[PDB]
Amino acid sequence: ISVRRQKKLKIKKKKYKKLMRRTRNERRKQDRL
Amino acid sequence: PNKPIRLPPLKQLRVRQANKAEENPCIAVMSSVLACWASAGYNSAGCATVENALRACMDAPKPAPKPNNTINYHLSRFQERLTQGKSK
Amino acid sequence: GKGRIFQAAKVYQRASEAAATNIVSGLPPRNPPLWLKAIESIPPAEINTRPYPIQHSPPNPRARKPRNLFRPTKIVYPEDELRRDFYRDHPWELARPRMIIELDGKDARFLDWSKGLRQRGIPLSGESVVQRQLWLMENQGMTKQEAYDKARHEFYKLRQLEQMERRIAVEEARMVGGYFGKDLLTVGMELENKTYESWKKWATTEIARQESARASMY
Amino acid sequence: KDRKHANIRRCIETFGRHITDQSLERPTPPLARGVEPKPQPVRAGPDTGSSEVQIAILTSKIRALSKALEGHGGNRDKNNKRSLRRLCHKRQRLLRYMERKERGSGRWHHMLETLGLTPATWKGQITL
Amino acid sequence: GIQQITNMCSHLQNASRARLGLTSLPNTKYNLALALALHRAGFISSITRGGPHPPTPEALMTYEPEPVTSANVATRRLWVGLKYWNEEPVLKELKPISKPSRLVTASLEQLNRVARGFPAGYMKGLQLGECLFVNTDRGVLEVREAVERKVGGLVLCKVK
RNA sequence: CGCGGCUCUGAUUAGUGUUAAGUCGAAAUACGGUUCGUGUAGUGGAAGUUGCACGGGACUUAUCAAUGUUGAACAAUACGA
RNA sequence: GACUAAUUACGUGCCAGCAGUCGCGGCAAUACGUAAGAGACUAGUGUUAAUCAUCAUAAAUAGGUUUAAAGGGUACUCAGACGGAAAAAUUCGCCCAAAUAUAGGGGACAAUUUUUCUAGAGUUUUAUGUAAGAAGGUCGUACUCUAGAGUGGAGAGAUAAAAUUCUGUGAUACCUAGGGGACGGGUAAAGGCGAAGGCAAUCUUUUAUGUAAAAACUGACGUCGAAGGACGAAGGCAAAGGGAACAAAAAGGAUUAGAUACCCCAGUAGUCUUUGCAGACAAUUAUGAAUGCCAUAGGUUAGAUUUUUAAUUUAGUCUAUAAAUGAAAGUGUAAGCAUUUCACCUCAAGAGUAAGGCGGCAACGCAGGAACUGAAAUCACUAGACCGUUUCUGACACCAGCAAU
RNA sequence: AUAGAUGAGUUUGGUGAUGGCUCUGAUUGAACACU
Ligand SMILES: [K+]
Ligand SMILES: [K+]
Ligand SMILES: [K+]
Ligand SMILES: [K+]
Ligand SMILES: [K+]
Ligand SMILES: [K+]
Ligand SMILES: [K+]
Ligand SMILES: [K+]
Ligand SMILES: [K+]
Ligand SMILES: [K+]
Ligand SMILES: [Mg+2]
Ligand SMILES: [Mg+2]
Ligand SMILES: [Mg+2]
Ligand SMILES: [Mg+2]
Ligand SMILES: [Mg+2]
Ligand SMILES: [Mg+2]
Ligand SMILES: [Mg+2]
Ligand SMILES: [Mg+2]
Ligand SMILES: [Mg+2]
Ligand SMILES: [Mg+2]
Ligand SMILES: [Mg+2]
Ligand SMILES: [Mg+2]
Ligand SMILES: [Mg+2]
Ligand SMILES: [Mg+2]
Ligand SMILES: [Mg+2]
Ligand SMILES: [Mg+2]
Ligand SMILES: [Mg+2]
Ligand SMILES: [Mg+2]
Ligand SMILES: [Mg+2]
Ligand SMILES: [Mg+2]
Ligand SMILES: [Mg+2]
Ligand SMILES: [Mg+2]
Ligand SMILES: [Mg+2]
Ligand SMILES: [Mg+2]
Ligand SMILES: [Mg+2]
Ligand SMILES: [Mg+2]
Ligand SMILES: [Mg+2]
Ligand SMILES: [Mg+2]
Ligand SMILES: [Mg+2]
Ligand SMILES: [Mg+2]
Ligand SMILES: [Mg+2]
Ligand SMILES: [Mg+2]
Ligand SMILES: [Mg+2]
Ligand SMILES: [Mg+2]
Ligand SMILES: [Mg+2]
Ligand SMILES: [Mg+2]
Ligand SMILES: [Mg+2]
Ligand SMILES: [Mg+2]
Ligand SMILES: [Mg+2]
Ligand SMILES: [Mg+2]
Ligand SMILES: [Mg+2]
Ligand SMILES: [Mg+2]
Ligand SMILES: [Mg+2]
Ligand SMILES: [Mg+2]
Ligand SMILES: [Mg+2]
Repeated sequence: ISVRRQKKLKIKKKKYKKLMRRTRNERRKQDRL
Repeated sequence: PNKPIRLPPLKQLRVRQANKAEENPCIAVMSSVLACWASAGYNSAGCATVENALRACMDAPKPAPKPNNTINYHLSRFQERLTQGKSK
Repeated sequence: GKGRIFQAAKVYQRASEAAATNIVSGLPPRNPPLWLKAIESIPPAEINTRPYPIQHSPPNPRARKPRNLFRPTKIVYPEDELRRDFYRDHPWELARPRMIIELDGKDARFLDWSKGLRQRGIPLSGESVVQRQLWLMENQGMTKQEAYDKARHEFYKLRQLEQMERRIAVEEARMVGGYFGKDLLTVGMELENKTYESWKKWATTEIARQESARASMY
Repeated sequence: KDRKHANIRRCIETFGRHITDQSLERPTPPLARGVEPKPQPVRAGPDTGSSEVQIAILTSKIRALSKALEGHGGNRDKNNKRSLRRLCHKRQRLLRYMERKERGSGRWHHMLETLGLTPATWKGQITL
Repeated sequence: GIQQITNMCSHLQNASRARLGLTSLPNTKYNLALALALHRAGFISSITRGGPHPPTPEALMTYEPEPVTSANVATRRLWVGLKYWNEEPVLKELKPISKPSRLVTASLEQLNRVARGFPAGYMKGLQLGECLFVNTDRGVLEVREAVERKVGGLVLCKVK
């Protein structure tokens, strides 16, 4: 996989990684960690 | 100690500067003039012989260019024989 | 593939078929090339078929998985061992020029080593000693050292007379008014003069160069 | 290292097939149906390749290594943890083959009781 | 084992691809059977078992090999004489059909159909020049030699 | 009647897809103007950015201060661009 | 319109509409809507839906995974597949050969088993060589802290330039005497060692493989290997130490239109030690492991043989090629010819995401979809152009000079 | 049972590949529209 197509996966993992952090307390309340 | 390697196949075996690069002579003479001014002084007496030497170069005519060194021609002949070969 | 598809071995096959029939169906085929019938009964030889090369020395019988089976072997004769021994005992025998330019190749037809070192067509050199040595060692059942001594000693006596003739030749020649040119000794010294003088010039220049280069250190 | 090569001599002199052919009562395995014994050439040298000798030598190596991993700071040596699992497995393949090859020979029981090689050493999977 | 025949088939391809005059093969009862078949069909020049070094080429057929006892059975080896004609090898391809992972067997009714350019089972029809060797109780015969003898069995290799 | 499963729905809230003509930056592709990606841990409206090790899918893109030779005279019926 | 047999005219003007796919329509449209003609099937003709085939497009027959979807981080190993030589017993597998064939024949091959063999795999003979690993101790260059009512007496350090900053409570600079932590200069190489991850100062202690040469020994004891278990970089979590240096974070000073940044003054976790958790990596040779095999050359690493000068030779490693192979780039001890076995792939996007579940202190890991929306995504090469790319070459393009706006 | 194995359009500035989509063939206990 070229670097150009690896950057499309790079922006998918960052947004998800950043999403789990943001919504970590919300998932801790509902016991969904 | 190992011996020199066998060069890989190159596009062209040659030397960039076939003929030596001649440095302007009195550029060094100017350095001496500047040096004396620093230590002795601008309006001094020991700088006469040094300053006069700088005026001597500009008046003198520049030497003529040397004959080209035909070294790249012979390197191209023995390229395929010396190295692994030619690439293209 | 940097190579190209060569078909030089099938020129007859390809050409013969092309000349079988005409391109205009319904006509007699035109006459073929003039060379088609010349090499009709001379097919090309087989190429590119690695055979078992000739074994000039017994192959290693212990090797269970031998390599380089299709590689030509080195040619070694019994003389090689003797030549190495002699020429190592007489290193200055190599300064004697020896011509390896064969005239007609028929030089081994008049060589009979039973007579002596002197032979027809070949000069007196280390080779004659080796061949003579080998002969005595084989025919006369002598040892390597014994045969070496005998033949070697004959070589000396023949060389002694050769050197004696030179001195006696020039000496006797002058007794009757015979003058010669510059000997090799004198000529050699002259060339050194021309070369030594050139070294003096270079030395003087570089010496002066360093002196001028030493003024800049201070 | 000096002991390592001194114990190998003890294993070749104790379990060597060239010494157990007379010390043991029934060294060879029992003959099969119809098979009749025949004379064979003598061994030119000492028997050092038999499974008994190999299994004995592996046992000496396993003890030295296993004894070095239980000493001070032995857990930190996590790279030789595979060396022990490779000797026990290498010994399992010789015991598993020597079992069915000897099929109860006196030469096979003398090694077990002497070295203490219990059935866990080869019957299943050695998990470490 | 069938793995030997597969190794033998692959080797003869490489040896012919390298345009070699001689070729060595491990001396086995199986390899010899297929070698005699290739020779009986006209693919290889000669067959002679010898040591790790090839016999005297000039006296290949006159070469008298020594007895094969247990003292030298490990060094014996079959020496095959490859054949080349018209700047082209005679044993170009030796694709195998019965591999160690699966032993493909053919019947007489299927071999009759394969010997005329018609597929049958896990095989394909034979075209001009192609040849198929089948290992039966009558030895390693050719598909057309097994059809006249009315037998079948293990299919070794397809020779083109 | 209890327990578990399953279906629909749920204030509130999240992600993603499509949509030429909006906005804010200019991150990547050239040494892309801070080498770029991998893992991991932080950080910032966003693209981004920082630490630590790692990969080349980036530097083999490499091209003389060894400066390059009176290597056996001359003359002859030998030799003769 | 082309695929797909068969044409013009007018109207409309990215509007109305056609469309299975690519597409057509913006004022002279062969594609839309009328008119005529033409091509074709015909009591049927088209369209929609579905099925097979197309599709080797889940490939048993019969695929593939370096750069395009796809090799597991690793190899010891249970199950399970597969695997030597020469004979023999049994099954009668396999074949004649069927009709799910009674009863027989044939013996190459196959299954279980027996007896022998040494070519695979191993053991012994302290190899040589070697940054695999681990324990207990030390060495040194620099750095840093304290002390000297040290010498010296106003600057120093930083940066493209500065600022914040250090200094008269005596700094930088040059020394003396102690203390304290982690680091590994040269050697050093296309070098080497381990299953990989990874391993480079030094002494002792301790550990498994591997390589060379000869003999001897066991006698197929072999290869791969789901799972389980073990190991696994940096970072991270937990506890107790350590704390010189470096440095996420937090914070300050500049730059800038703005500056989170890049740069700078400083600086906490952390890096280190011990005991556990964690298991993700461009964990790469973008190439699983192993076996059989195919022509040469030049280096190089550790040995061996020899007429040890220099050549043969075993096991590795790296360049350049032949045959060949490949989409090509290229490889050419393999990305070739074959084989064994395991893992993995089946258009893009959504997505390595959701839900349930397992593991974990947590971070997160394993495993793993569908809906909605598309006709394309994707790889190598070729020729150009561009480059705050290299080296050049022409031009009042520029330098310089004069004049002018 | 021995005649039975077939392609086309579409990615790119362009070429060769990879890989889907669609058409070409046959059919239905079919429906619908015009007849
Ligand atoms: K960047
Ligand atoms: K910050
Ligand atoms: K198009
Ligand atoms: K991976
Ligand atoms: K002080
Ligand atoms: K596993
Ligand atoms: K700031
Ligand atoms: K080599
Ligand atoms: K989802
Ligand atoms: K101008
Ligand atoms: Mg990929
Ligand atoms: Mg440690
Ligand atoms: Mg709701
Ligand atoms: Mg940028
Ligand atoms: Mg950049
Ligand atoms: Mg980075
Ligand atoms: Mg780049
Ligand atoms: Mg490059
Ligand atoms: Mg048409
Ligand atoms: Mg219409
Ligand atoms: Mg129309
Ligand atoms: Mg009808
Ligand atoms: Mg891998
Ligand atoms: Mg894993
Ligand atoms: Mg089997
Ligand atoms: Mg029978
Ligand atoms: Mg039978
Ligand atoms: Mg023996
Ligand atoms: Mg062996
Ligand atoms: Mg040693
Ligand atoms: Mg050893
Ligand atoms: Mg003082
Ligand atoms: Mg210290
Ligand atoms: Mg590494
Ligand atoms: Mg060092
Ligand atoms: Mg190694
Ligand atoms: Mg035996
Ligand atoms: Mg294994
Ligand atoms: Mg760690
Ligand atoms: Mg830690
Ligand atoms: Mg802590
Ligand atoms: Mg700092
Ligand atoms: Mg663990
Ligand atoms: Mg790594
Ligand atoms: Mg594996
Ligand atoms: Mg290396
Ligand atoms: Mg190469
Ligand atoms: Mg291939
Ligand atoms: Mg997908
Ligand atoms: Mg989940
Ligand atoms: Mg997964
Ligand atoms: Mg280009
Ligand atoms: Mg101007
Ligand atoms: Mg004006
Ligand atoms: Mg392009």
